[PDB]
Amino acid sequence: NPTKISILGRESIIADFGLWRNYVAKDLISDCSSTTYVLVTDTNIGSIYTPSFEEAFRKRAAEITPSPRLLIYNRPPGEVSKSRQTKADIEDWMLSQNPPCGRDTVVIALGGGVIGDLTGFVASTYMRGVRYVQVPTTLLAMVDSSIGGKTAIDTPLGKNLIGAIWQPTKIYIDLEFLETLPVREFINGMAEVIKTAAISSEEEFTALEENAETILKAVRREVTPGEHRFEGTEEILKARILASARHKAYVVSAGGLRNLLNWGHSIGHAIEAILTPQILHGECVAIGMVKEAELARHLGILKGVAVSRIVKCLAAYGLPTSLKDARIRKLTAGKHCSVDQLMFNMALDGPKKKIVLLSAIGTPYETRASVVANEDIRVVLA
Amino acid sequence: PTKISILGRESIIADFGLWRNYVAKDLISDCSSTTYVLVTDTNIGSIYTPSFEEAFRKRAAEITPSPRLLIYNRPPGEVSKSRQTKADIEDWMLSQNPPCGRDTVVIALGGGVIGDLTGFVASTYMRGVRYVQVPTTLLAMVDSSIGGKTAIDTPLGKNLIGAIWQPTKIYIDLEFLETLPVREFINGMAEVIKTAAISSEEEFTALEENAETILKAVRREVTPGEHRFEGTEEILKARILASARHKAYVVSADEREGGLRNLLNWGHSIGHAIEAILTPQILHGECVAIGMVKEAELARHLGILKGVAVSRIVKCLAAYGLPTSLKDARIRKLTAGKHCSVDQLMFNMALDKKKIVLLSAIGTPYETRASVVANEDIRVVLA
Ligand SMILES: [Cl-]
Ligand SMILES: [Zn+2]
Ligand SMILES: [Zn+2]
Repeated sequence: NPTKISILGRESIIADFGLWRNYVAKDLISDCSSTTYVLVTDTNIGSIYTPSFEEAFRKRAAEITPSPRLLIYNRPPGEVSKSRQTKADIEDWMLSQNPPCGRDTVVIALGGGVIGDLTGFVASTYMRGVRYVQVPTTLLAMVDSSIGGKTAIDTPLGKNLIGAIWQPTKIYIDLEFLETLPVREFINGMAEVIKTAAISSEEEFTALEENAETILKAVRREVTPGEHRFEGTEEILKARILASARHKAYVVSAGGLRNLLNWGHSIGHAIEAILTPQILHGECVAIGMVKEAELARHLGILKGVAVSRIVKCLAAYGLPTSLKDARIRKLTAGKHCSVDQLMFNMALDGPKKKIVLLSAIGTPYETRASVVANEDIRVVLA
Repeated sequence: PTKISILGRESIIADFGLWRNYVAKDLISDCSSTTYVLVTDTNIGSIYTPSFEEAFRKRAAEITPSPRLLIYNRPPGEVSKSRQTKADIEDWMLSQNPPCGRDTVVIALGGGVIGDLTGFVASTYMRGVRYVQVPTTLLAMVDSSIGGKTAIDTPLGKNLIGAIWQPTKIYIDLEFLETLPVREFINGMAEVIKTAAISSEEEFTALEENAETILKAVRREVTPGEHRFEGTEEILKARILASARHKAYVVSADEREGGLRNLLNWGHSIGHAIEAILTPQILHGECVAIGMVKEAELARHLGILKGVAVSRIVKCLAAYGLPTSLKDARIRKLTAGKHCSVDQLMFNMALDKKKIVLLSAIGTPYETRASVVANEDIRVVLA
């Protein structure tokens, strides 16, 4: 039942409900032998999950002589802790324990994008490289963030500017984290999930359209204490989620496909650079996919009915589909993205623009990002 | 130009005058880019940077769009080898207009300090950018620049944060030696001799022979315009590239064969223990010289190495101006006495039984890996 997915050779992705409680601690010891296991997380995420883990650790760690140790570090929440100085606070922290954390260390990244990127990057340079595993707590991190080996930190001049490609030895996808993942954060992650489906399998996109109501009903429902948020749809949820992560993994193992993973992001990033941090990545990318789908329709590449499904499906999962979206409006206080600013932020990444184009749901136009004229792009921005 | 392959491809280019007539041009043709970032310390840069800027536009003007050259001069000393300096160089590259992209090609002009810092900056700049090695010191020509090891120092220790990032190119301009402070040269010869003594009794003999000559050149005062090493250019070239060539071969010998890479620590087991105590008054090569001597005595002590061999190690090291005992007057003075107790030494080593690289004969290692040796036996050579 512990669904395993491979990436770049061996299977590092292990997805199932309850891994954090009954499988992680044990697996680390048996597959990631070491004397030191360093866990990184933010105070909030750690005050909730770290406790049950410390216990699951000694349990399975005591059957060994000498017994390995567990050192824990709680960084402040927010994308604040994703900086040159926190990376340093951690490094110096590990280097200070007695005995100092050596090269056998195994770093645990318990958290979302912020925790994953920072933690992943720390291990990549700690004594020129040490093993580490990923335990994404957020949906977005589960299907996109954790997978790929991309790690980095942010600077006053921009996001993810300093970092390295360091693959995680393991990627534990505990779908039980979703049971308590703030609603908004869930809807947020579903943007990439839908993104993946729409660029690879019209049948998977269809299953998303079908399960939308159900999944979203569970996500929003008032869960009675002692009951599992996703009772009855465990398999549905599992399927729809792992399907996205599985595709991400397949692209990583393979610049054609990878480029297709930026569908909606061309315009999405332009939107996000303006609306962040009030509006989240997934939310922007949702609007981004919509616009980029309209462009394909504009070039006569994509058919309208397809554009409708993208929009309907995205909305069915609580995602916004236009900058006119009220929620957005209220959250940004009237922050307005102009066609000029949008076009400016897109070229911030020349005379043309490389936009991922779809000819049909689940079927890309080219096996790469297409080249589209600016004037044609300035038509789908408003 | 002579060329040595390291890890499949061949990135080591060694010859006299590369910095002036070959580097700038080669970068453009083999490392196509719009941005070329040069890193060095003020001193090294005030001397060689100038002639390069010129060599650059020259060969850069023949390409359109002609690539740019951004220069960064970090303060000398192993001081600039820190988290902070790495950050600055990064923000400085992120603050250029246009900012330095992923096509950037970083130039590391300097020695160990410049090489390690620069190499490590490129490894992480936007998750990785290309770079080249222009080792200014002998130590950095035959050992530092080759291997892909990059890092910085922290208040808790040396090279603790870093990454393995291979340089796209390694330009060995043997003309840098013409002006490399004497002490620094003798210093680098420690690794050169180290390499020979652990791989080719034949090569080790050449070092012994050219010893006087080479050392005579290094010390002679060169009349303006003349080449410090006139008449021995080929001799010098052979002896030096021979070491770098071996370093390259060890780097290339892939797989879990950390046996050969282990032999590259001959003299360093005890050498590092000495250095942790005498630095920064005494240099790495100097300590490793005493270290090889000690580690050679140990092999003799275990009956592994023959005396005549040990004597040669000592004679050869000395023939090249290197110290052979902590009693060596020059050491003694620079460290103002400062004693290295057999205790601190065994502690500094533990700080890393004990595994030492043992030789059974000059140019012939005992095991194809570092051997395991009892502490009491190691302490008897530190007495
Ligand atoms: Cl860093
Ligand atoms: Zn994304
Ligand atoms: Zn050395």
